[PDB]
Amino acid sequence: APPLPAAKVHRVLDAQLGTKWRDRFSSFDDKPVASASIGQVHKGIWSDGREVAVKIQYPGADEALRADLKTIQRLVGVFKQLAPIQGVVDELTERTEMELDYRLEADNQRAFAKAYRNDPHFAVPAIIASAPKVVISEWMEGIPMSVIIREGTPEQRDLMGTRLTELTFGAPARLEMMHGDAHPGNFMLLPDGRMGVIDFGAVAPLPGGFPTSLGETIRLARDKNYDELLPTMERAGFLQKGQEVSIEEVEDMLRQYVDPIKVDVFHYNRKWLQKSLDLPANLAIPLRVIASTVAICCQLDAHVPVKVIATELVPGFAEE
Repeated sequence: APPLPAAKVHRVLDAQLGTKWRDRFSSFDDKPVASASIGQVHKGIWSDGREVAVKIQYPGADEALRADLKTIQRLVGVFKQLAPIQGVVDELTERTEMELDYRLEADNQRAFAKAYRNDPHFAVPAIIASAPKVVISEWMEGIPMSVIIREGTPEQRDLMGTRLTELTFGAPARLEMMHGDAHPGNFMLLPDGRMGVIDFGAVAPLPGGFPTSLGETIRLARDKNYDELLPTMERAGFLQKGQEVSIEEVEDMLRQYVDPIKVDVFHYNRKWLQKSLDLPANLAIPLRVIASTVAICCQLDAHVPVKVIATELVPGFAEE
């Protein structure tokens, strides 16, 4: 059965937070608001009156999944033999092992919470208590990004896209991290106009922030300055030296990043959307997160001033 019994919930809270956990609450609702992913979320009222979310993991989930990962690795071994993409295996081992210890995502969320405290554009729920199998955070509600994808005014969609773009370009500058690969479930629209970010399970660390070579590359690509574009690309890791590349192939490569900054306000959309081999990680991560944000923006059909935000936040993009 999907919902875990109250006794087991109390057992988890006892094992993780102690037998006196109830003293930290003004109230605690023993029936789960959500209950799917090897565990469930409860709503409660903390001692100071703040509404709180309490994520609690199923007791047997840990070892079960730990065995299952080894299992899937082999089975695909057999598959590798049978028909020569296992990156999927790496990828979901990586995403799954995050859930074995909530403290990881909790720490990422802490980082973003301090970095974006009292920010006029972003809202991050504060981590109140953290344990391997239990994590308590501030309850935060607003219009989910999925809802805004399906319905809602163009103004709202443009706002969400703008917020996500600002998050993508601005995160590595504020703290040496990126929010990572996201889906619209991670975001919501608060009444005051801020974007709420409530999932940090795929946060990517990025020491030093964006390499200036990115902004340089996109800028020079827009300016058609090939003679200075190519060396900056070879320096960025975009290209290898001694590589026969056609100029189109370059354009083909960079249009995904250059087209939105050709104009003052670019209209992200699905239709436009339709159209790493020894890379350095400090280049590979930005491209992937940016791709994520672009996909979401196209889902939002958002009109985003990417040129201004880049110019302000992306190193090396501003005119020299």
